[PDB]
Amino acid sequence: SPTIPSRLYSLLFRRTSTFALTIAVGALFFERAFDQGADAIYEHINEGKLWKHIKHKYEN
Amino acid sequence: KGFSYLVTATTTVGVAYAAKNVVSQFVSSMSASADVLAMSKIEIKLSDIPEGKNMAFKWRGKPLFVRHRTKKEIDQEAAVEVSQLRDPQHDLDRVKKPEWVILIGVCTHLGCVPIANAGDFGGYYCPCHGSHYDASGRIRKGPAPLNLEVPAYEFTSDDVVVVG
Amino acid sequence: MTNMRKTHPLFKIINHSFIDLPAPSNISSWWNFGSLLGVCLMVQIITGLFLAMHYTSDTMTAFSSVTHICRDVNYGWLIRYMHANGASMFFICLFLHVGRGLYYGSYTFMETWNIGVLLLFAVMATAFMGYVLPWGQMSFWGATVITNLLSAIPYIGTTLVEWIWGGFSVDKATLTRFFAFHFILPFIIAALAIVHLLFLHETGSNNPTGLNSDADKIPFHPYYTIKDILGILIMFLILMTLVLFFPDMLGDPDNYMPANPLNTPPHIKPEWYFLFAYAILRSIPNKLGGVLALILSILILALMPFLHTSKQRSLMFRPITQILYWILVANLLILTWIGGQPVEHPFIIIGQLASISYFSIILILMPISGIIEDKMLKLY
Amino acid sequence: MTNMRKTHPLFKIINHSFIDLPAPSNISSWWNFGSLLGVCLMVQIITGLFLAMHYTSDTMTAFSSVTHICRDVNYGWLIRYMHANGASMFFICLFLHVGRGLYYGSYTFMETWNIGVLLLFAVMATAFMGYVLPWGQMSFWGATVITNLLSAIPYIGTTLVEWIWGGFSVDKATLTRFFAFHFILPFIIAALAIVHLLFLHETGSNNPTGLNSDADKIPFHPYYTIKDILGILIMFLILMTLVLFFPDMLGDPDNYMPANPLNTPPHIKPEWYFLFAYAILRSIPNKLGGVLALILSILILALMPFLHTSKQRSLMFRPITQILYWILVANLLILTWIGGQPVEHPFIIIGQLASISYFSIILILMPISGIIEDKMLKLY
Amino acid sequence: LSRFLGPRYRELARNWIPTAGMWGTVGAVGLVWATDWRLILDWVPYINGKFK
Amino acid sequence: SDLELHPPSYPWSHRGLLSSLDHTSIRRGFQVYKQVCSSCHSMDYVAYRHLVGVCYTEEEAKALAEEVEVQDGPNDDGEMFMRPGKLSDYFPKPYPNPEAARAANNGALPPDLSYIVRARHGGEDYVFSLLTGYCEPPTGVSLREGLYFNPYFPGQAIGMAPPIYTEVLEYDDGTPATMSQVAKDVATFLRWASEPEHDHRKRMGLKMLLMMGLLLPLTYAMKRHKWSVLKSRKLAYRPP
Amino acid sequence: MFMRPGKLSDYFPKPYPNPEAARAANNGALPPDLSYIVRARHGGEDYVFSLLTG
Amino acid sequence: REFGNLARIRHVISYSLSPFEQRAFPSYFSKGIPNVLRRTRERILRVAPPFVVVYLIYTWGNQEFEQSKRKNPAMYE
Ligand SMILES: CCCCCCCCCCCCCCCCCC(=O)OC[C@H](COP(=O)(O)OCCN)OC(=O)CCCCCCCCCCCCCCCCC
Ligand code: HEC
Ligand code: HEM
Ligand code: HEM
Ligand code: HEM
Ligand code: HEM
Ligand code: FES
Repeated sequence: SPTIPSRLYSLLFRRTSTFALTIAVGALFFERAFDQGADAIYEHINEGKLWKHIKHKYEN
Repeated sequence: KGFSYLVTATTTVGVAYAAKNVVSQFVSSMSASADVLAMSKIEIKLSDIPEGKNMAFKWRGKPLFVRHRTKKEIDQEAAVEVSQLRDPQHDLDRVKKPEWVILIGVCTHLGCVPIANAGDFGGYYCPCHGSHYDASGRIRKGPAPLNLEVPAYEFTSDDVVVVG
Repeated sequence: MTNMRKTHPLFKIINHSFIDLPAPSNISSWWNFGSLLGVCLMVQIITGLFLAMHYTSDTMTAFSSVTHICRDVNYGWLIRYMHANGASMFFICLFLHVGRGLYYGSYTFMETWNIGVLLLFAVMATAFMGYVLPWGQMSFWGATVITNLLSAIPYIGTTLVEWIWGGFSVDKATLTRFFAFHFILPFIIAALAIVHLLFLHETGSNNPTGLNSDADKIPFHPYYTIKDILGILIMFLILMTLVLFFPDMLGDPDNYMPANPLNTPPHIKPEWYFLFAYAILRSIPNKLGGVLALILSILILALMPFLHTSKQRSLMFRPITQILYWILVANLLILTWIGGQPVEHPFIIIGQLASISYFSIILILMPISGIIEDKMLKLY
Repeated sequence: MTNMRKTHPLFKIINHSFIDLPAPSNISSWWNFGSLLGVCLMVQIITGLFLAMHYTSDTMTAFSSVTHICRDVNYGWLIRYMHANGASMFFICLFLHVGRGLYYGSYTFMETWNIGVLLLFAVMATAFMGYVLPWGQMSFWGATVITNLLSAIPYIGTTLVEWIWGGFSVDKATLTRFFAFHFILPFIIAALAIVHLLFLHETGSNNPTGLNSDADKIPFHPYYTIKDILGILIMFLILMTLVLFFPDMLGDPDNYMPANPLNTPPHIKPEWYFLFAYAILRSIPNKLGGVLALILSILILALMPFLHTSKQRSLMFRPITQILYWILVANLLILTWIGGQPVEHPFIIIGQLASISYFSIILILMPISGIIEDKMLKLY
Repeated sequence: LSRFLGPRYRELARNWIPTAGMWGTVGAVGLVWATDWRLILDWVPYINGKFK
Repeated sequence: SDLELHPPSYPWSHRGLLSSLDHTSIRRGFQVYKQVCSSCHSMDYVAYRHLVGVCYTEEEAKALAEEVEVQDGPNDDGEMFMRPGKLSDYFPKPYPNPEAARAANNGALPPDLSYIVRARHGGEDYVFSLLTGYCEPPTGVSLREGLYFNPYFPGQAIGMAPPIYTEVLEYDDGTPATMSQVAKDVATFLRWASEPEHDHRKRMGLKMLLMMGLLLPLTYAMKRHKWSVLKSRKLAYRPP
Repeated sequence: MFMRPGKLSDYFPKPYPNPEAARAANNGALPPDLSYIVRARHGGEDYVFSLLTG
Repeated sequence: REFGNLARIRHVISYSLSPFEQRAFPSYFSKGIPNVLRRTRERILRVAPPFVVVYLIYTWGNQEFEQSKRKNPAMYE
């Protein structure tokens, strides 16, 4: 069983075009993942204080 | 090599993400501000428009002509065919309210504002390159490529019109 | 002891670029216009620095500040008219620079020519926003016209014009950002001019004969220093006779009114150096076609070095292309006059024929005529 | 086939300057501050370009324009605080640059050092006028105080002050002209930085040992490329942790009030580098003497290349002069604190002792320490 | 013109087709990631969540 | 006198580096400003469009915009006239010029309460201490009419009547309207008015901290990787 | 606001406070500011003379 | 590129005089007017006729515009 860094180098990290392709795909997916995680950390820290936390008693 | 290039790939993903965000910060900073988005909704036109007259106001930052139309003007607009102009359009499909017509006064050749109450068709006469327009803004005699845009308005109670 | 002029680093750079530069001994007065352009840039930098020293960029106070410069500031009217006529004569010398480039075969310097094309785009954009700056009637309406011209692009154009506007029309944000852009862009022009001169010094300078000037050269000092000084003084005679005797034949009277969005001028034109591009875009009856016509017409300058199908460099031994080149200059004058006049009969068909002849000459007729002259002189 | 990097002229210049530059392999983290200064200069240029894209210089609308930037412009608060904290970071890296030169004997490169001193003066003027620009209480009153400092000069002081003011007070002409000067002067800083880098590139960089670095020399790429990338990242960390958590710890509270000419603040404090200059100003109790003290306190950096009497270039191997140098940094800090504090007991006598100790320790004591070290090393 | 019309240049071009296509794919995904292109980013399942 | 009293460091709910503002307290302080502090002080830079998305909903902010009246015009005769305000308008000024404020408030000009937290030393701590620190003057000093003693105000004599007390206004959420609660609410609302970018800025800072704590080890790893050629390099001198 | 005899630094007083009241009082047409009418009309002083005497 | 060497020249002799010993305007008119007239003869037929066509169709365009301004009597009844 090949190691996963060896598999990563053989499939994606060898050719520079595939390197840039996986860089961009990882950029998109990682931007989504950290946007979700960072906002979730923020509202968990600031639960009960934000406007969307207190919003539900004023629309309806 | 996979471990080293994995470190390089993750840090250049982080750098590209940060660069994308800061360039978007700059581009959104050069975009429209909160105040000019706030005055993107025009004020109330009320019922100060005279009979058969037009008024030019600042709606969405641009010149908007709100003009009162008569029964003869409505009959002429109905008698004007749809496909007889440069583009297929009708006055009934253009303006819901036949008494008052609200349009964005920007011509379709160089983006000038036409002079109201002028022209041989009874509408407007934009003199930058000589385009005449009817009561609905249809191009009959002129070099304008398209027709005059009609803004998407809303009508509250009879003294209140919300245009934006 | 040592030679300070060629051993001190800044001094040896200045000596190797401007003092002991091997220049062709036979270049005519048409070669002065590069230094004329540089001194134009310096003069406009200084005069505009004084204008922005006494100028405020706000739609309520732009015209008020212009009036304050004209009347209250000591010689502020002189600085303002010096800036305006300097921009106009800067475009005159730009057109003569470009004409020298097409005539004497200077487009064989590929990188220098491309840097010049980028400089031309930069200076037209810079002077466009400078004409936007005083917030006149025709100024504001020309700003709207050129922004809609950029908005002619499909699916990108409306977002791009709302981004350039900073809103939905030319307003305070547009005027302030245009003030910032007009301030910054001449320094980018200066940096690109440094790149221009670096490429030119790498590739050497051209002579009117289009031949190898390496057999007979003279140092740039004192010959071309005193020659370009004579050019600078003739420059200043023309510039100040425009400033002090006839200040308003190059400007527009409609620029001397406050910018009224409600009122539209009956005859709208850009300033005289945009007139040929405005004429060809008015000739082509399509927004997308017109804007592509304008951009490609300026880009024929950069596309031109690939059209050199003659074994003779300059036109100075090529009389058929001399006739075609002067027809091209005549057609440019026709396009300027057509952009000046409005849209009636027969200005539409005259401008259409002028644009068609312009494109057909500069793409088709010059290379075919060059092939004809090669067969005439029996090159093959 | 040829090497484009070593053949194309722009690429040749970039290769000989930033890519294949022979750099010493042992330069410490203190040598990243030149690249940090360049990066902060680019950041300041871009950020101020956006600020002036959204900024109008007029006494009625300057504070309203800054407030509109901070409130209604999308991320204009980030732009404005980035500009202010980037100016602070620029001065931090600039003082560390100067301290690196002082401690490692880089002032023996006399032309590069003098160009750096001119750069330091230009950065002082730029930051002073930029702090005048938001039209706060501190802006107006610091402008009046420093202009009266200029007025301390005999027989021409009043005339030059009324010329600089554009009138008889800090007013609309002063604000607009300071906007023009503050926008334009960083481009002169960039040109002088190009001259700075050229004068350095003549002779190569310096090592912390102060020895000849030609023994062990490495290319600038990729070693110092990635080292400067890491330094840029750390500088961005400190800069935007200031911006996003403590944006006002280096600013002033009452600067956020509109500038009232009739009302006066209880205390006068510019930024901390000008607090150093202000303490040196007010140590000596006469106007012309204090002005000459401030000017001389900046020109002693240029004077110090003539004050190097030791036979060893760097302070790496001279421990007494290290003690003197850190005493110098100590009363830099003390003078900054005194300039922060108001002028009462005991801050008056502490500032006087600090200033006289500063001038003595730079003028007369370091050459004595160097000659004592040479005597102790049997070099004399 | 006729300089780049031959079997050697054709086989060089055919060797460089996958690399040029990969670089075009990189440019396309970088363009849509930088500009946040809705018409392409309303199809990938995860990134669909943030637009809502 | 020449002395000044430094206000203490109150433990605010937004004192932490990643702690946002309490928007219920912000809207309560907005009510406190509206029927308490708007009679004298002005806010030239905070608008109902800023109130949307932080304090109230769009409809509620709009409704409190028509509850005031705004000068506008010109009409067809070229005259100014009253119109109901909307979300685009700013907060209404109590006086047209500062000289009217000087005439009405006995020569004392109330400064703009739009940058007062960023303008006073201490900020919301200063505002809270100034509002809660009203007390009788010590024996010996005397103040004329319209002047009141305050330890935190520089000069110790402020021209301000005690603005808030217990049950000065009625809240909407049923919070007890004691004087300390009213002072805390108006202090945090003034903090939001002086810095509307607080919560967004702190979210930006948290994102920046996480990405730089990820990027510094990785960039340091690249630097040590590229420099490992030199840092493990070995030298030898072999003279004849 | 009060009344005051104007000194040298004051400009010429406007006959109308805002241009729309001028439009109302002058039967629709707005009298333009004649501080740049010569530089703002094609002909200048010739146009002004011909307009007044024509 | 540098002034020391640019090209190979053999057997070429150049004679030059001092500017303070020769005149600055030697026969400026008598040998100057025939020279500029000869240059005009050489390059007058390739430059002037295009601008003649410019002037001709300039006048033609002005005349057609003014004629379009002028009405016609096709409206008698
Ligand atoms: C003679 C000391 C002997 C010490 C022996 C220690 C053990 C040695 C054997 C074991 C080795 C231990 C490690 C050695 C490290 C390097 C050597 C070292 O530290 O030497 C001591 C050091 C340098 O000694 P040296 O420079 O010869 O001292 C001359 C006195 N000026 O000198 C020092 O550290 C002393 C520094 C004293 C500085 C006093 C400064 C007072 C004034 C500060 C004013 C600052 C400004 C204030 C404001 C002024 C205006 C108001
Ligand atoms: C009319 C009686 C007012 C009421 C109601 C409020 N304020 Fe007051 N403010 C008023 C005056 C006349 C002054 C100036 C008085 C002086 O001596 O200068 C002020 C000033 C302030 C200040 C600034 C204090 C400083 O040290 O600069 C603050 C912080 C302040 N006012 C706060 C404040 C708040 C939060 C209020 C609502 C509860 C409020 N004031 C009401 C007049 C009046
Ligand atoms: C906008 C500012 C410009 C500046 C400051 C500038 C500067 C100069 C200077 C000083 C010269 C040397 C003088 C000479 O050789 O005649 C020169 C020559 C040249 N310029 Fe420009 N130029 C500018 C624009 C342009 C443009 C718009 C073009 C072409 C479209 C161009 C193309 C050239 C070429 C090809 C040469 C070489 C001519 C020769 O060697 O004979 N430049 N330029
Ligand atoms: C550092 C350089 C420059 C600065 C600071 C500057 C500044 C200004 C300012 C403040 C104005 C407004 C004053 C007015 O409109 O009369 C202006 C106008 C103008 N500028 Fe510049 N300018 C600079 C360079 C240039 C250049 C390089 C050009 C042309 C390529 C140019 C062309 C113009 C034009 C045409 C106007 C319009 C003037 C008018 O129509 O009356 N400027 N400039
Ligand atoms: C104000 C903007 C400045 C910029 C943009 C700048 C730029 C630079 C750069 C990029 C370097 C190369 C990096 C390095 O050698 O560490 C450098 C080095 C140097 N700078 Fe500066 N500098 C500035 C100010 C100064 C000042 C204020 C001084 C001295 C008072 C100075 C004196 C020097 C010296 C002597 C060196 C040579 C360092 C060595 O030999 O190792 N520069 N500068
Ligand atoms: C091309 C370069 C620059 C431009 C266009 C520019 C422009 C501006 C503008 C428009 C402002 C007022 C906006 C505001 O304060 O809210 C400003 C403020 C300021 N600028 Fe610059 N600037 C430039 C470079 C610099 C540099 C190089 C420095 C310092 C070394 C600097 C230091 C400052 C400071 C300290 C302020 C005041 C910030 C505050 O009061 O909090 N600027 N600048
Ligand atoms: S822009 Fe309306 S007729 Fe041309």
